[PDB]
Amino acid sequence: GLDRNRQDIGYVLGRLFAVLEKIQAEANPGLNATIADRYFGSASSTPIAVFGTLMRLLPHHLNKLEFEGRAVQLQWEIRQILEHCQRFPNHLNLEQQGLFAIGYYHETQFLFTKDALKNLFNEA
Amino acid sequence: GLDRNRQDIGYVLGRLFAVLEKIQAEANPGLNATIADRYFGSASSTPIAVFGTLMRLLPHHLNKLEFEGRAVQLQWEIRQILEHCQRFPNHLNLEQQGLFAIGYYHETQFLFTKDALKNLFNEA
Amino acid sequence: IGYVLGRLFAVLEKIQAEANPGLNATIADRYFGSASSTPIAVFGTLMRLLPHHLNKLEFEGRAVQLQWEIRQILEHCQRFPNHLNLEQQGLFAIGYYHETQFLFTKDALKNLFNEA
Amino acid sequence: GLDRNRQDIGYVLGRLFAVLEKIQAEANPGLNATIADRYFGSASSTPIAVFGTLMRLLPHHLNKLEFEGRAVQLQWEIRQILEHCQRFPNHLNLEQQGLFAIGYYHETQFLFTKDALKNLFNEA
Amino acid sequence: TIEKRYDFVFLFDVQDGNPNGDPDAGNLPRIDPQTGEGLVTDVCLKRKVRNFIQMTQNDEHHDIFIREKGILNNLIDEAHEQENVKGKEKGEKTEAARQYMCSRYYDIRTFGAVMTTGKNAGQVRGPVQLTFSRSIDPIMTLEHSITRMAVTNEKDASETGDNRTMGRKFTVPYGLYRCHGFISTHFAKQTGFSENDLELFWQALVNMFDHDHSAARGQMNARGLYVFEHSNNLGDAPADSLFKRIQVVKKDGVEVVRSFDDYLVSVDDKNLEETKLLRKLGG
Amino acid sequence: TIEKRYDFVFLFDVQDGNPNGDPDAGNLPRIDPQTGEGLVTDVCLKRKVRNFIQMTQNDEHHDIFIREKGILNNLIDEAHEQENVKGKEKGEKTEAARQYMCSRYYDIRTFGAVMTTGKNAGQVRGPVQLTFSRSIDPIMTLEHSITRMAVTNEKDASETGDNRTMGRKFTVPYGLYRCHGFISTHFAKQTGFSENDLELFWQALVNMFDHDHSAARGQMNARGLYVFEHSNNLGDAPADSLFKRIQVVKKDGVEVVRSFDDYLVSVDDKNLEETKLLRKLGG
DNA sequence: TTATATTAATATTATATTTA
RNA sequence: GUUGAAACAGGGUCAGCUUGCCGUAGGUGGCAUCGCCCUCGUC
Repeated sequence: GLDRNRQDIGYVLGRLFAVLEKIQAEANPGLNATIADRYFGSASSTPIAVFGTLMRLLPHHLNKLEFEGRAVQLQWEIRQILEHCQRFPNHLNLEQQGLFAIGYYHETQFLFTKDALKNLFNEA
Repeated sequence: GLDRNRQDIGYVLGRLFAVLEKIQAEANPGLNATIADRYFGSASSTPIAVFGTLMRLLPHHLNKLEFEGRAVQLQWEIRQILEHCQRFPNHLNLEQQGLFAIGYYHETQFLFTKDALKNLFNEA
Repeated sequence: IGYVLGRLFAVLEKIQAEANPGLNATIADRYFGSASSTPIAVFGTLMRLLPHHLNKLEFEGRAVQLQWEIRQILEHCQRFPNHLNLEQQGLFAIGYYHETQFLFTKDALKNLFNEA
Repeated sequence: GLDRNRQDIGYVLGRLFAVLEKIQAEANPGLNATIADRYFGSASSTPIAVFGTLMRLLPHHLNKLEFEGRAVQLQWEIRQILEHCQRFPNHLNLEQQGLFAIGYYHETQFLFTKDALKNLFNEA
Repeated sequence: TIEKRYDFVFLFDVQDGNPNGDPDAGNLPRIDPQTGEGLVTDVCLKRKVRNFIQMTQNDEHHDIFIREKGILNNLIDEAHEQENVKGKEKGEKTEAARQYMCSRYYDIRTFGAVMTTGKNAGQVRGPVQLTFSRSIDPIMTLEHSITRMAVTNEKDASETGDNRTMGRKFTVPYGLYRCHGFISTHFAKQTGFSENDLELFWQALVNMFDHDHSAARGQMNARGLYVFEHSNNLGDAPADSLFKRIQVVKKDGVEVVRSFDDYLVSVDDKNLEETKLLRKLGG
Repeated sequence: TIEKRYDFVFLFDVQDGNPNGDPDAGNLPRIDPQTGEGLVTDVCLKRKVRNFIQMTQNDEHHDIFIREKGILNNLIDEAHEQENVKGKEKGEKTEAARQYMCSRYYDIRTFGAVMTTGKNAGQVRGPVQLTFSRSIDPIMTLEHSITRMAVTNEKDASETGDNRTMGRKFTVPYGLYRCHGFISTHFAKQTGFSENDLELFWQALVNMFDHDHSAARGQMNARGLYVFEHSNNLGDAPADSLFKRIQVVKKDGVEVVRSFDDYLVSVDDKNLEETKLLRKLGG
């Protein structure tokens, strides 16, 4: 249940936010306010607002990732997502509004399915 | 009485809304207007309208969940539902109109059956 | 698929009549002619009225009980049918009366809820 | 998923930063704080701040590149990027804010796609 | 009376509103459930044509068999207080009453009327028979929950001062309903339904929605009235082999419609001219 | 009563705010699902008119079916305490009560009223019939999460070190809703809705947003009120062919709209001059 | 005619592509 | 081959004729993202 080549900017941004929070929640798993808890509200609606800051904020999570290769694992799928994101849309369309939540939970599943990211990375 | 792999977008959105309100009603059980009481009318008919906002609104409920692992429990089945939701449909079809209420109450049963979610999560 | 929707209509109208004691247009008087014979036309919209009726139940525990039994009713339902055969609109009526005299039983819903 | 001729100053700077960190991470792959980890926060927002220093810092990475022709490979695409950068903007526009992260990960993909840079260089 | 038989396709749309609420279904628009396509009863359009004729004609020979305080047996008993009080011999008293109710009431002359009820006025079939109007595409009935800052009887008034009765406003965000209709000549002979009454009906079909507006209808229009006038009193061609000439489809790339500009109404008047006219009265 | 059938395009925008809170089934600006175009119920604008008339007239013959303390059957059973106490013979008693609360309530004269509730007082068809205002371009509802420095209930979740109740302020960053409305002279005969009542209605549509301001709805304005005054009681031309005159589009290159300067409201009164008056009251 | 009070609620996943 | 036989439900008859689901109704009223945090320590 993840269309890795969907190209729906809402869906690719949802996927991107899912991996962003996956990294944040693997950077420090004990986290009061993940970017879902603090950024999702606009990441789903105003991707330009956060997703700029979400990637100020991303390399530092990739650093904080304990398993230094896991950082490559997750950064690679950030790039895989962002190939489909020619631009962070100013305001997510309403279709795209919902598809962002779709993407968050699709890509979150893809990340929490056991071998998926580590596998799918190894076919690149 | 829950077809977890139904793929009927109305039914998966009903399931999704059921778990969304389950989280809201476990976030703060003392709640005047759950998302059933404020969002269901269109979630059943115009899923793009709310279900975007329902998931602005979701990570904050997952935070407010007292049992931090229960948040993972419910978020996991949100993802399980959303694998079956390739998109929040603009307007739910009439078949899907009814299947949304079906999904709400099927998944609400599945959540209020004692061990079901905690079990079914542990087979993932 | 007709009897369980009759039960669903019975609980829905009980919840409404439990929410609004004095109603001029119960969802019977307003939605029955098409919930009996054409469940997708209606039960997709009865059950948007439903969360509001449950909200308005003065005993929120009673709202939980009635929502529990409508979950049970609707667990037997996999989809509201487009049209109810003449066989099942009789079931709907029978299902309606069965469930509505189950609800108006002494402690039936409180009991059945408490054995879950 | 890389618009090599995008001309969006945010996107070209993101591409430029992606190749800058590619060089840094090929200069010494064992690197505690790549320029993503130390410069990205402002490179995405205040390109004049770093991108001056990023290119004090660039010829030295090109020197430290073990494969002396790989240095030409990466410097060539730095120039390819910088044709599209008439100036490092003082503050990246918000659209451009996000497009910088887009560029970082688009060009990072383009660099970590196997033959792309070595190929695309050979058509110049 | 008319000497041609007509089969008309009356495409009318609703933009944001309840074209015909199903009393069986709250008030949400009538819908062909197993296809989701909307429905607008024939009686609904006959009603709005009645409202149009009651609006415009305002004269005897075009009454409407009428609005709320319209005890129909009163009008029927008016028929039996006529030239046929006694002189028409109860057997054909009802037939003379039919001829009257047809003369006076354009409703009865045009559509039929079950007037066998009071001082029995017979049973008029009605030359004009609109069918049900099945929308071309599934109407996506929106069911706009609305609010009222006021309540009704001080029994539903709030236990605090805050009275409100939110209620529900079902709207079709767009539906191009397609009503097939039949001006049958054989019953025009029965009712005296004339080409004047028929032109009244065509005006009524085109203009029946410009005038019957509600908070419920929102905005309904008459997107086309393609009338197939046969040469004969009989049908030159089968009625549905004609109605298939008015093929209304959602246009090339619309997921689902939101305006008449989302429907292509292709009219195929290529070969119907065998002996027969197609007049595009409304579209 | 009025004698000319007005059909008006009432364009109104919301500069940053919740135009019509929203479906109540949800509370993010009432949208058309497919298009994402915002909706504003006809009853929302009717309420803006009602509030404008209620603040402005403050007069008998212009009451409203008022706010919170608005038990409508109180105001209806008040109608059964006039010249029609009971001497109006229940059949026409409801009609006399209906005429009384038409005369008394500018609301009811202008917009209808389901008064068949208390001591049943007829139903009014409401000459003025606004439709669902649907925004020209998809409203890009911003859904601004706001906070409160104060929890509402002394609930279990009014915790120790801070009482906050985040809450959400849905807002349309901009949306130029379009409200086709129809003023039917035939139904203004049934209420006494007068040319002065109608001038009040236009004054209301123009000025009613400058007064019904709120935190929720932000700034919201009457960007245009292009009325088409038909020469006669009937329709001088089909309503939609007139509303196509007021064609509202985004400007040349604005991908998204931020203000009325992002909307070409092209208006062509070229051939309506036949017998329509395009009275551009609001803009 | 009747009836009219809260079920369920504790963590998924997690180790490096590209580099003439 | 002496013992209940033979045997019609027939023939046929539009359920019609027709009837607005309605009139109409604010989602509202309103709510701080906050309080604050050396990019450092140094070559």
